[PDB]
Amino acid sequence: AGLVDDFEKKFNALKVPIPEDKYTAQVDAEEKEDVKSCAEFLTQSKTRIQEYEKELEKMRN
Amino acid sequence: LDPVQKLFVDKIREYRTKRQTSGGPVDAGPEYQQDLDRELFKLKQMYGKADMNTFPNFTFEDPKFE
Repeated sequence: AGLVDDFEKKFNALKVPIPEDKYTAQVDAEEKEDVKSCAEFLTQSKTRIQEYEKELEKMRN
Repeated sequence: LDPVQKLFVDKIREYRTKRQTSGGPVDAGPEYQQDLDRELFKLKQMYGKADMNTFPNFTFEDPKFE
């Protein structure tokens, strides 16, 4: 029961680290194809939408 | 009945005679050990030779992503 108690104290004491992971660059592999969404077509689209919808009114006249 | 439980007795007095002799391959001859070693080794097989007498340690690990 020295074994039991050894392992008992060890088990009572035994507290795992947590896992490994590594793809928290995906957080930022996001931000790139997070600005693509933004820049490319955020801005393009507002720009484009402006002239067009505005472009509705004047040629609606 | 205690010719009956004389014999419950009579074996139980060798409950004590042998138990307070020793018991094992003892009061009893070598025979027990000659198996014993192998049979407790089978127990080592019954757990695998993973030492059933060393505190184990545990996995720190990662599955795959991109």
